[PDB]
Amino acid sequence: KMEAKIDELINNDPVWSSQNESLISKPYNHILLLNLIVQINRVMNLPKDQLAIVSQIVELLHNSSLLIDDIEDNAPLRRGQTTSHLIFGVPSTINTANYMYFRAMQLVSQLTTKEPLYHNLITIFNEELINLHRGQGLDIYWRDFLPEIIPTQEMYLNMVMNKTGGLFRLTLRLMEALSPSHSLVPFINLLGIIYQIRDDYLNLKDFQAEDITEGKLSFPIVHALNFTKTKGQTEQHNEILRILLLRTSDKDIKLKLIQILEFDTNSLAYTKNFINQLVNMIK
Amino acid sequence: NKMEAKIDELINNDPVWSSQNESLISKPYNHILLKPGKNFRLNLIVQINRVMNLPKDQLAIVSQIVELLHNSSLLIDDIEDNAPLRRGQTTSHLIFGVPSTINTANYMYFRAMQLVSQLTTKEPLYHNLITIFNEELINLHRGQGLDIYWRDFLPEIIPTQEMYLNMVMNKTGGLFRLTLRLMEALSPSHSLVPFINLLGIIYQIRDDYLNLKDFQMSGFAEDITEGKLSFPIVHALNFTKTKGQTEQHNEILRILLLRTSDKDIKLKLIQILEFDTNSLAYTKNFINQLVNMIKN
Ligand SMILES: O=P(O)(O)C(O)(Cn1ccnc1)P(=O)(O)O
Ligand SMILES: O=P(O)(O)C(O)(Cn1ccnc1)P(=O)(O)O
Ligand SMILES: [Mg+2]
Ligand SMILES: [Mg+2]
Ligand SMILES: [Mg+2]
Ligand SMILES: [Mg+2]
Repeated sequence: KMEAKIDELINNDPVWSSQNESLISKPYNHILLLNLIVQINRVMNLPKDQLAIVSQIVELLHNSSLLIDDIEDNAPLRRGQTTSHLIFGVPSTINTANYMYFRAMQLVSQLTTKEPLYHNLITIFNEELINLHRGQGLDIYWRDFLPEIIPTQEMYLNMVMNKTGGLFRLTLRLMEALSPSHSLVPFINLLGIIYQIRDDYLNLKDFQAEDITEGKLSFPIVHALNFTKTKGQTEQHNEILRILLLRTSDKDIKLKLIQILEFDTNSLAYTKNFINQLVNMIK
Repeated sequence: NKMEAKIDELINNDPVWSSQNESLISKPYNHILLKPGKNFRLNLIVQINRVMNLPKDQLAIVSQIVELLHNSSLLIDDIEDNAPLRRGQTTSHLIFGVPSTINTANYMYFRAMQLVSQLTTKEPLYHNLITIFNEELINLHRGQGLDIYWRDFLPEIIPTQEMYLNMVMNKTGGLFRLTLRLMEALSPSHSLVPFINLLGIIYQIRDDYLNLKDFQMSGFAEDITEGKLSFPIVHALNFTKTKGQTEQHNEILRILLLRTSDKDIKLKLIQILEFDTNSLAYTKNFINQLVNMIKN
């Protein structure tokens, strides 16, 4: 009888239920608690149904990438709410995030069955996910190996072209390949750089600032470090490095670094200016 | 304008990635490569090839893909299981940190995916190979998802033997089937899926079993420390509940939830499976029976 039961088991597809699906989706639904795509669809005109799938794909990749990003950055909050890994644990959250990457991958074959186009859609998805990981890997490396390597502005920019530019290009490239109708890739790349630098800027600017606790080589920090190095302001250079290495939650210490950035290096205004220029390129 | 020029060149080009960059983020992965065991996984592919007859060329790429997926899944598994050691060596995440290890492992899943397109230039076939790849990685994550949920939310769910077996069909069967199905799909030459599923089940129950048996004889019985609903444990929990051994049932749950490294506590739990629930003999026997299904 044992053999009978085993025989039936190995000759069938693996058993997966609706209820199993729900257990596994808990970390993902918790982060659940588009107009950019619509707007762009005015140039691409994908039929509405197709656009729904592309959109579903983008939401999966995007949400899964944040679930893992929060474990990677040891983030306690996301949009004011407790992060999924603190509620469901790191194990379930990694696994669920990764599962949705592959679920997102499956939705791609439902965008088209035309064999030439399908290969292209998979190559786009694969290439940009590879880029998201390269950029994320460099961002993480710099932070965790600090002070081994202090990136320059140019190195930061290439990291961003991958870490943030990847999913922006993934959405845009899929729509341009599926479009019935110049590439807007350069534009979406620029959008990605502005979005990231503004993310870094705002994180400090609104502190009145988790990036400090995280110890990330943000755009303002990269400017401050290279400015102090260039001016041979040894003590200020080292004090910035010392605070980031503290992985501190102390607001008084966070404010202290913000002041080095405000008063010694003027990195905030410098970053403010940089963003305004990127934005002007478009205007 | 010099800035706008530089910005213009940046956004009108592919992103810049260097081999130095590539090396720097491959650290967690390169570390697990030192662990031995490759030859055997290769032997499996070779033996299977005697039936499939893939040219050596293609078989080589099938193997690179399987190795990348296997090592990447073990990097993540050790983070998930809080494992200190893998093949007598310190785990990548304890050395390079969880963030780099997760990112690197996931990066390697996408590099493996990329290799699939080196298996053929024919669009129909390519589409089936990518679907197999996609389906079985979805299966790997479904299985891991349950093993991990049962363990971390214990005692919310006490799996039965049947549930354990369905989770293993996904958790381990997934990569066994991935390898075989890519090969069957590539073969110029009945499906071996049922066989490879049995192989995976024997593989997993034996891994669960040896983990306790080696410690009871000499191993670390790290599955007790991890809290894993192993095959022996699932049997003991269901046996105790059925036989009315309330205290034993509860003590088994309590020891799993301590996440303990104390050797005597681990040995007390193993001797409970030995003498009180007889879960060890039951497992040895269950294994032997599955092995006879093949030998006979
Ligand atoms: O600062 P990060 O790069 O981690 C972030 O922008 C996420 N992210 C990840 C990749 N690109 C951006 P978030 O501030 O949302 O935590
Ligand atoms: O016990 P696990 O399932 O975690 C294991 O077998 C790995 N694994 C992961 C998925 N299937 C098997 P290992 O004992 O090598 O840690
Ligand atoms: Mg973050
Ligand atoms: Mg991050
Ligand atoms: Mg493990
Ligand atoms: Mg495991």
